[PDB]
Amino acid sequence: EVSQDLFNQFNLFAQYSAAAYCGKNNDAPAGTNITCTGNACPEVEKADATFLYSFEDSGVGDVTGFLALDNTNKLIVLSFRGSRSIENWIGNLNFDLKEINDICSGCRGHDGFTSSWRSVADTLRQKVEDAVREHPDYRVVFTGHSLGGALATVAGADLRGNGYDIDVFSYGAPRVGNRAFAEFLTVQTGGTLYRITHTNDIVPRLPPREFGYSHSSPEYWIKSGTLVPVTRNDIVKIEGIDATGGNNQPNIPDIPAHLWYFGLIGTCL
Repeated sequence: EVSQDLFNQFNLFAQYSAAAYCGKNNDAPAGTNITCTGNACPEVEKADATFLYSFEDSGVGDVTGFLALDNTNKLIVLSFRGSRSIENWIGNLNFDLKEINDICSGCRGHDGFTSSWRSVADTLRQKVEDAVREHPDYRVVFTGHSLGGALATVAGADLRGNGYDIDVFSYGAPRVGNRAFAEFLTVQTGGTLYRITHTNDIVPRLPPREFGYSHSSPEYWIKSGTLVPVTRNDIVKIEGIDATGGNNQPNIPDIPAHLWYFGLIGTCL
């Protein structure tokens, strides 16, 4: 119930996200070819994708990932890694709803993710912006899996409106704030958020609704299973803030489900 091109972007940004976990990708010098062990990102490799800036342990609660240049596809890709360190895992646990009026009046977000981002904003924005300047025809995309998708979503909400569009693609990403931010995230202009979920994966269900959190709309729910290659028919676009017809359901949740977004993700060494 999605087109072939959309599907193909979903898989491309999923492989970009997967590539934020391979250790070598977080301390590579600028200009080098992004590569991944275990066939974690063939399209990424296929595109001739170089690093603009590779980073490890940035700001607060460990910001890890990279900023890449993709000439084949005309992209300036900023990718955040999900949870891997003690700090990362612990940053998840700072779940109080902080006010973030600077992004949107009345909206509130996870204290640890609102924080990490804030910790690295200025530098990463700078760098996003010098590439933007140098290649004005390239499409800016922010992405990430798990915590890395929450980093992506917040940074997108923050940096839009600075003169170029920012698309965001998050995979199995946690809820990031309250109903007012979820609302902001659904209608914001200057980029589209594509929030992809996998079957009953547990992570997009946390923190729970009992905690005051909500999800932006819409949701791209992949329904095929763990280790089963996905197809364009496998994805259904579920409409509505806090819909219950996708991953936000009252059933038993699943962990492995998180590691399979079109291919293995979160497993790169």
